[PDB]
Amino acid sequence: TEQVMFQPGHIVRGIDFTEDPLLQGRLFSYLDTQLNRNGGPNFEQLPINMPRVPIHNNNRDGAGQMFIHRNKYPYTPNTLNSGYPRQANQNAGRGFFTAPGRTASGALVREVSPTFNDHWSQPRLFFNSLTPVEQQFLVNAMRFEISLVKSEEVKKNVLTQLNRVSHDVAVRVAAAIGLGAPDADDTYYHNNKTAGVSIVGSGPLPTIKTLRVGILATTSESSALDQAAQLRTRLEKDGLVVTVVAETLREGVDQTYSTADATGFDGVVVVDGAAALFSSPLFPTGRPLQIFVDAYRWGKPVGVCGGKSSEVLDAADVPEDGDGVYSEESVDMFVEEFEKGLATFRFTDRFALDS
Amino acid sequence: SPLAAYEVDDSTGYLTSDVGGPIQDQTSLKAGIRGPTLLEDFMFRQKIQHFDHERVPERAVNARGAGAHGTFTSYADWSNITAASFLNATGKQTPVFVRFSTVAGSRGSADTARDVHGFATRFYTDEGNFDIVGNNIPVFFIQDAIQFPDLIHSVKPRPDNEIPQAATAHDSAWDFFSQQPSTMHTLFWAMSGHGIPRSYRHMDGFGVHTFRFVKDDGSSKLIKWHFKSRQGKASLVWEEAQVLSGKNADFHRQDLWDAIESGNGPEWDVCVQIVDESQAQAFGFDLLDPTKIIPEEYAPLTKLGLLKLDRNPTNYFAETEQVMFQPGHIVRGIDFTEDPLLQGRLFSYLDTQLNRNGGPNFEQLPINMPRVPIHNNNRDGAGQMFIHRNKYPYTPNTLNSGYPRQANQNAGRGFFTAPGRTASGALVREVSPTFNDHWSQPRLFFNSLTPVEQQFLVNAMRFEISLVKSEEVKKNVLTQLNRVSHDVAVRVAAAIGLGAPDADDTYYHNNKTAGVSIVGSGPLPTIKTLRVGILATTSESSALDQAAQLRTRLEKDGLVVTVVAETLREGVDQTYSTADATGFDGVVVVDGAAALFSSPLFPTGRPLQIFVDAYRWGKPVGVCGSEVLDAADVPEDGDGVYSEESVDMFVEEFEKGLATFRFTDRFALDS
Amino acid sequence: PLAAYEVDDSTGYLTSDVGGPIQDQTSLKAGIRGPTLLEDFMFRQKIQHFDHERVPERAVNARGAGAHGTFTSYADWSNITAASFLNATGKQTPVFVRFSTVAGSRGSADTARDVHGFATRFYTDEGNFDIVGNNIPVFFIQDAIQFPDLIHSVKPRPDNEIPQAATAHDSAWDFFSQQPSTMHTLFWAMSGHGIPRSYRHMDGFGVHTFRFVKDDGSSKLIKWHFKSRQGKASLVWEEAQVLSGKNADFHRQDLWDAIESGNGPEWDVCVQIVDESQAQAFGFDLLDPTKIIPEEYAPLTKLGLLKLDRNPTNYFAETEQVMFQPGHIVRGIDFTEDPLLQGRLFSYLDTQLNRNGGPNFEQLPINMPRVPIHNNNRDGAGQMFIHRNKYPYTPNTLNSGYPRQANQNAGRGFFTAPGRTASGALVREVSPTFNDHWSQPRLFFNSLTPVEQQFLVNAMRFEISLVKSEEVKKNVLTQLNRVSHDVAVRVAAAIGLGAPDADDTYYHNNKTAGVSIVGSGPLPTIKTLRVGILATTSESSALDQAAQLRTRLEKDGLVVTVVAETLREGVDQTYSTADATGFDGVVVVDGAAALFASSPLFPTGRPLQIFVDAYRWGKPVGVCGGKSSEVLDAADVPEDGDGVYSEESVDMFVEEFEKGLATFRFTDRFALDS
Ligand code: HEM
Ligand code: HEM
Ligand SMILES: [Ca+2]
Ligand SMILES: [Ca+2]
Ligand SMILES: [Ca+2]
Ligand SMILES: [Ca+2]
Ligand SMILES: [Ca+2]
Ligand SMILES: [Ca+2]
Ligand SMILES: [Ca+2]
Ligand SMILES: [Ca+2]
Repeated sequence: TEQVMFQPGHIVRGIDFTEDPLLQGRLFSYLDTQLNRNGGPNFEQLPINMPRVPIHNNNRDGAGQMFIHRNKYPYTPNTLNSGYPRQANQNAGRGFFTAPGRTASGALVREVSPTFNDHWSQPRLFFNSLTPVEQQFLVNAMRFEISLVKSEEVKKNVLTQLNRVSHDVAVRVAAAIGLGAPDADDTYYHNNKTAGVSIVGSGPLPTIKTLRVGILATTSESSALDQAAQLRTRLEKDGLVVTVVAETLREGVDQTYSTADATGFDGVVVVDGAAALFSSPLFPTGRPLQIFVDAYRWGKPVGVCGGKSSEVLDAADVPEDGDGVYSEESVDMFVEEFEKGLATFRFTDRFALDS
Repeated sequence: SPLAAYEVDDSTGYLTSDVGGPIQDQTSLKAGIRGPTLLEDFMFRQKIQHFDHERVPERAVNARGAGAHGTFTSYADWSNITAASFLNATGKQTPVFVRFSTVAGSRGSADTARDVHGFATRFYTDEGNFDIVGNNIPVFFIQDAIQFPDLIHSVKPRPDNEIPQAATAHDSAWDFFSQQPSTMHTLFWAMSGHGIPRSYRHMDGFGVHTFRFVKDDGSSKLIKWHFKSRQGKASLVWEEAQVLSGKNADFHRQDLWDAIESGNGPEWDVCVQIVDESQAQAFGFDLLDPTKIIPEEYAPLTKLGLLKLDRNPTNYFAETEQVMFQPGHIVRGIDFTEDPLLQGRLFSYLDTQLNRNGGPNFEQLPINMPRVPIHNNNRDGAGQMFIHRNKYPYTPNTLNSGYPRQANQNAGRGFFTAPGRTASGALVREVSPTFNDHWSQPRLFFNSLTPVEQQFLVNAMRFEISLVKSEEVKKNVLTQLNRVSHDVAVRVAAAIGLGAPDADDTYYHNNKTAGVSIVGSGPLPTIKTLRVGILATTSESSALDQAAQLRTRLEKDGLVVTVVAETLREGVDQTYSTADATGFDGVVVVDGAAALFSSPLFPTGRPLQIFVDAYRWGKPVGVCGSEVLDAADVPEDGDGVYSEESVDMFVEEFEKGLATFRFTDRFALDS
Repeated sequence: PLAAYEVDDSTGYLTSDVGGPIQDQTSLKAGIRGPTLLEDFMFRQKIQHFDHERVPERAVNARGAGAHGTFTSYADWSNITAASFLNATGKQTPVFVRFSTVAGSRGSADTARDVHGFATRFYTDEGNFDIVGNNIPVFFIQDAIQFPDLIHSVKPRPDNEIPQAATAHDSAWDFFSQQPSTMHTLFWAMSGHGIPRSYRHMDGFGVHTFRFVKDDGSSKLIKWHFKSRQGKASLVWEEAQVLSGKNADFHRQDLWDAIESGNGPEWDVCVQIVDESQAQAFGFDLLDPTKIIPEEYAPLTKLGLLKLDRNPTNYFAETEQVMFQPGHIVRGIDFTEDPLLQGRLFSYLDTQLNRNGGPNFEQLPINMPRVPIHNNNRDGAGQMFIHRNKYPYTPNTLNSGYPRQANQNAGRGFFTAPGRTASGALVREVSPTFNDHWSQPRLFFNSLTPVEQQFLVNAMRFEISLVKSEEVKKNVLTQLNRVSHDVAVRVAAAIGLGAPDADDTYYHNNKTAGVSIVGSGPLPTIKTLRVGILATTSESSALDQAAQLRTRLEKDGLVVTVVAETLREGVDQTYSTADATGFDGVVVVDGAAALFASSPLFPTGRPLQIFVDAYRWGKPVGVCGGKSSEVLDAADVPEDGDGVYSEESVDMFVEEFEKGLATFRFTDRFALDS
C-alpha cells in the first residue's frame, strides 16, 4: 500500500487522453514525483508496480536496477539484435496509439478558454439536488469552517462567491458569522436538479452486512448478559458485527465502557437488564448513557430490548415513538424492526433546520 | 542463482513500457507534422526519464574495475583450523564473484595507470556471503582508517582543477608520502612493477590485514590471506603502460574478458599464513600493523583451495557496477583483529553503499543477494523488494512464537566474536609505539628485487618526483627515501638535480625475503592467452602464406595471434593503422614483408615502430623466413631475438621467449 | 564572483561541521592496541563525509572543464531582441562555461575522438540564460526520443563496458548505418573537429534554430555561432592517441594554463538571423538539427565578446555541480519546433534531480541567479531559503496578491513568440522535409582540403577496420556511398570489402565557407603555444643556447619547456617525462647533437623520438646553432623541408620558427590516396 505508485500515464491501447488542461499536466507529475518517493528510477520494478506480462524495452541501469538484461544492443534501429524489440503501433504489435482523429489548431497560448467561465451554475445544480436536511448539513459545514476564518475580508469575499451560487446559502452562512450577505445576484441562479448526487435521497442501503451494532449490557445482572448473548446470535445471523459492552470483560463481552463510544456503532441497543446504568472507577461518569444519547443525537437507530424501555428512553430524553427508536420484548421482533432502521441508516428528523 | 531468475530476454517481442504496454519509441508526439512536442507523450517521458537517471555515483575509491564469476573449491576439510562452512569438506564448491580495480582513477580512467589494485572476492557461502576485499599489494599506506580521506585526497586530482587523473605523479601525493612515513612500504610496492601489472590474472591477491581463524571450540589463530596466481607474476614496463593508457584504456578488462571467453579462465591458490595469537609481536613487528608483511621465512603458506574465474557477466552495470563488497560480510569461523585500519573499514563500506545505491536495500540487488534464506526484522526502506509475512518483526515476541531465533556460538551456527579476545587500558587516541618502524620493511622489499627491478623502481620515482613542482616537497621526499636506502636517495636525487642527505643507517639492513620479486619469479608457468603480433604484407602472397603457417602452430599452443597488414583481408586481423606494440607480448616479422621496414593507409614508419617498440620494451621479437634487424638496430645475437627459416624451430624458440616474457638485459643500469 | 560562499582554511584549528574543535588523525580505541569505539564521532563524521563525496556523473558529457568570464555586448540589439543582456553597447554579464567530450566517463581522456560540448551560462540581470551547445553545428539525430539509442550505441557495449570514450566499435557503426540522419555529424566527428587542439581552438554552436523576439512580439529565426579568436586547430589522430595516454588532462590543463597566464580565451558571439518566412527557403527545413545554414545564404552578425579569464576555486563545487538547461531562457528568446530541441527541454530539468539528489539544485552557488527570486516554490530536500511569505499560493489576498504575474505586458515576463501556431493531427510522424540525410554531409566533405579529406577517410578507415561484423561494415559502406562514391571506395580499400556501385542521387559539387580547419589559414595568434627546447647537461654551451632561446621565445608569449637528462636551474623537464605531444614545435640546440646519434635516466632513443614524432605529426621543428646535419640526418628530416628550420642566429631562427607555429601544421608530410 505505501509503495504502490499510480499514474494516469499508465494507459492501454483502447483508451486516450483529452485536452482537459488539468489532466494534461497530471501526466507529467506522477512520473516525476515517483522519483521523490522511491529515490531512484526503477520504481516500476517494485513487486506491487510490476506488470503481469513480459517487458521488452531498452531502459537500462539506474539505481536499484533489479534486472539482468541479456540484450547487449539496447538501441533502435539495430541489426546486432535483429531489430528487436520491434516497434508497436496501431497496425502492429497492438501498440498504444493516440486517437487518430485528434487535432490541434491555433496560436500557442497561455490563455483560458472562455467556455470554462461559468463557475456557479453547476454548484447551484448540485445544491438544488440535495434534500432539505442535506442542504442544512452543507450550510452547517460552511458555518463551521468559515466561522474559524480570522480575516473579515476573506469572510466577506467568501460570501460574495457563495452568493453567486445561491443567495439563500450566502444569507444562512452569513447569519453564523455576524456579517451581512450581499444582495442577490441572479446571473447563475436556476432551479434545475440532477439525479444521483444526493446521499440522503439515495434511499435505504442495499445491504446491512458489516454494519456495527453495540449492545450495552452489565455484569451486575446475569439476565443482561443472557439478553445480550441472545441478541448477538440473532444479529450475527444476518452478518452484522456485534459488540457487547459492559463494565469489565468476560466471556461474551467484547469491550468495556471505558473504551466504548457511539462512533463505534451504526446502531445502539440497550438490554433492559442493564437499565440501572442509564459513577465507577471503571469508566468516566455517565459513559453508558452518553453512548446512547450520542447515537440518538447522530441519527442512528437506537433501542431497548426486553420489554422494559421507559427508564432508559426517559433518562436519554429519547421519545418512545420516535422514528428509528425501537422497543420490544421479542428479540426476533426487535431485530426485524432494528434491521430496517440500519438500512434507513440515518433518521434525519432529529436535526434542526433554518426557518 | 538469484541472477538466473532476474535475467531478462529481449531477443524477440514488441517494445513495451515498463508496465507491459506495447509502445513505440522512435518519434515524439507533436501538434502537427512540424509542430511542438506534447506533454502527454508518456512514451517519450518514461524513456528519457530512465536515460536521465541511468548513472549512479562511482565508488569513492576503486571506481575503475572489472568483474567475473567463478567457483572456489576447498582442498580439504579445514575444521582443524576454522569453523568456516565453505572450507569444511574436500571438494566443497562455492560460487564467487571477483572485481579487480585501480584505486585513484575515476570510472573512465585507464587500466594501466600506475596504482595500487583492488582484488575483491565474494564467496556466496552456504552460511552467508563472505567477502575478502583485498589488494594486489600485501601492505597499505596508512596505519589508521581515520587517515583514509587524507591519503585519498592527496593522491586524487588537485581539487581546484581536478588535475592530474589517475596518478600519484603530483605534488600533493608526494607531500603526503613524505610527511606520513608509514606510506613508504606501499609506495615501494607501487613504484615497482606491482604498480603496473601485465594483467589482473598476473597479480596476486592479499587481505592485507591480519584476521582470525576461529574453531568451533572457540580457539583462534592469526591469519594472512594470500591468493597465489597460477598464471605467474608479470608487469608492464612504464613506457609501455603510458602508451597503453592511450591506445587501450580497457586493456586489463579486455584481457580478463577474453581469457574467460576462450576457456582460459584465471586461477589462484587461495592460501593463508597461520600463526598463534602468542606470535602477534614475535616477528620483530606488530601483526596489527597493516604496513608489515610476515616474511615467508617465518610462516609458510597453507593452500586452502582453488579460485577459478570462468564466466563473464551478462550486464556490466547490474553485476559489476552494482556489486557492493564489505569486510563486514564475515562468516562463522572468521574474526577481525584490532588492526586500526581494518577496524574503521568496517564502518565505511556499509555507509558508502547508501551513497551508491541511493537507499538501504542494496543487499536485495541480485548480485548482492545470498544463496541461503534470509530471516530478520529489517523492514521497509526505499526500494523494498520483499513482502514480509511476519507481522511481528520484533524480538522478544510471543506473537511470532519467538522467531527468528537468536544465533550465537551455541545456536543456529551463529557468528561469534573470538572468545579469547580482550581489551584493557585507557580509552585513547594514541598510536601504539609498536607501529613506529616505517622503514625496515620497505628496505627488505627493495633488497629482495633483482638489480634491473631495483632500477625500474628507481626510474619510477625519478619519473614521478621530477613532476613535483615544490622544491621543499622534493627535499622532504629524499629525506624519507634516504631512511629506507641511501642508494635509492642518491640515484633518485640525481634525476632532479638535488643532493641526497647523508646516509642515516638506523633502519638499513641487508635482509631479503622470498616471493615479492616479479623479475625473480622465473619464467611464466603457462603462455596460453599471450599475444603474438605477426607483421605481414598484402604485397606478397608468400608473406601471407608464412603468417598463416605460424598462426596454425601458435593457436594450437593457446596463443592469441594477430596478423597485421596494410589492409584487411582473409587471414589478416588488424591494419597497421590500428596496430601498436602494446597490443602484443611478442612480435614476428615474416620475411616477405621486409620492404615495409610511406602509405596513406598508416602513419609514416608504423611497421618498423611496432617492432622497435616491442624490442625496447623487452619482448621476444623475431623475423621468420638481416635487413629487418638492421633497420630496427636490433642485434641478431640478442637474448630474446629470433631469426630462423624453419617455422617449427622458430615457434619452439619463440615460445621459450614468451615464457621468459621480458628480456631485462635491454635496460640501462646506474653505475 | 562566488566570493560570499568561499571558505578559508589557511589558518585555524580543525573543527567538526558544527564548529567543535577536534582532531582527525587517530581513532579512539579501548586501549592502545585495542578495537575502535562506536562513540568515536570524530571518526564517523569524517569518514561519512568521505563515503558520500561522489555524485552521479552527467549522463553525457561527463568529462569536462569550466571557467568564469564576462560577456560584453557590442550594441543595443533591441531592434531584433528584447534580451536584456544584449540591450546596450558595452553592457557586461558574468558567464561560466563548461567544455566537454560526450561519450567518455569521468577520468576518460580529453583527446578521445568525439563531439564536444560548449555550454555557456550568462548570469543576466533578467535571469540566467544558458546556451548549451557543441563544437559541431549539427547533431546526429532528428528527434530527442532517439537520444538513448544514439548514446547507448556509442557508449561501451553493456556486457563488458568496452570500449571507453570511442565510437570505434560495432554498435556505434551499426546505429550510424541504420540511422542515416547521423551522416552529417559523423563526417564532422571524423574530421579534425573530432580531435580539436584545445577548447580554445574550437567554435561553439547552439545547433538548433532558436527565435529572437522583440518587445513588439515580432520574431526572427537564429543560429548561435561562437567564433574562436584563437583560430581553428586540430590534433592529428596518432598524436591524439599518444596524448590520451601521456596526458588525459590535456584540454583542461591547456585552458587552466591559458587563463592563469593572462591569455584567457575569447569568442565573438554571433548569430545568423533569418525571417520566419525562410524556414524552408534554403532547400532544407530550419527545424532540422542535422542541417547548417550555409554562410553564403545568411552571414554571421557579431553580437558581443565572450572572454574566459578566471579559473574555479573548487572544481567540484563549481565545475562538477554546474547544471545547465536549454530551459534557462530569458525574455527576448524563444524555442522552435525542432523535435530534438523540444525533448531536450524535458531532459535537463529531470536529470538534475539524479545528480543533485534533491530538487533545490538551483540554490547551489554556481547555479544561483544574480537577481532576487520571487516565487512560491517551497520545501524539498536541501532547502536553503527561509521564506517569509506564509501565503505561497496565487491567487491570494493574504499576501496582497504578490508575487505578481509577469507576462508580455507587465513585469518584463518571458512570453512565447505570439506569432507561433500549431496545426494538424496529433502525430508521431517525421516530416518529409527532414528526409535528405546525404547532401549536407557531401557539402561538408567538398569544403575540406585534399589532405583534410584524407584525414577524414583515414579516421573512417581506422574506426571501421575495428568493427567485427561484416554485415555492419557493408551497411556502413552503403551509407557512405550515398554521400560520396570516392569516400566509400577509399574507406573500403582499408577493410578489404568492395564499395557498392555509385548512387548519384545526392552527389553534388557545392562548397561552403568556414567549415575547414586546414583551410582557415595560419593562426591569428601564437601566444600560449608550446615550444620544447631539447638540450643536454653534458655541454654547458647547450644549456646557454637553450637559455638564450627561452628569453627570445618567452618574449612573444610562447610557453617554453627546456628538456634535459636531469633537472637543474633552467631545465623544466627530464627526457623521461617529455613527449612530442607536449609541444606545438620542437627545437634541438646544436650543442646537444650527440644525444640524437642509451642511459638509465630515460628510454633508449627518447630524445630523437621526440624530434621524429614532432616532425611526423606535422609540427614546426628545427635545430638552432648552425650545426644541424647530425640531428636532421638521424631524424630522417630533410633540411629544405617546409616547417624545418636551421639557423645559427637565435633571432633569425625564432622569426622563422614563429611563422611555422602560426602555420601550425605542415600538411605536405602526409601521404594521399592517388
Ligand atoms: C587494507 C586497506 C584496504 C584495502 C585492501 C581496501 C580494498 C578496497 C577494494 C578492493 C575496493 C573496491 C571493491 C570493489 O571492487 O567494489 C574498495 C572500496 C572502498 N574502500 Fe577500501 N580498502 C582498504 C582501506 C579502506 C579504508 C581505510 C577505508 C575508509 C576508512 C576504505 C573505504 C572504501 C570505500 C568507501 C570504498 C568504495 C566501496 C563501495 O562503493 O562499495 N578502504 N577498497
Ligand atoms: C543539439 C543537440 C544537443 C547538444 C548541443 C547538447 C549539448 C550538451 C552539453 C554541452 C552538455 C553538458 C553540459 C555541461 O557541461 O554540464 C549536455 C548534457 C546533457 N544532455 Fe544534451 N545536448 C544535445 C542533445 C540532447 C538530447 C536530445 C538529450 C535528451 C533528450 C540530452 C540530454 C542531456 C543530459 C541528460 C545531459 C547531462 C546534463 C546534466 O547532468 O546536467 N542532450 N548536452
Ligand atoms: Ca500514435
Ligand atoms: Ca597536486
Ligand atoms: Ca618489473
Ligand atoms: Ca551452533
Ligand atoms: Ca560494440
Ligand atoms: Ca585536421
Ligand atoms: Ca537520493
Ligand atoms: Ca506566453
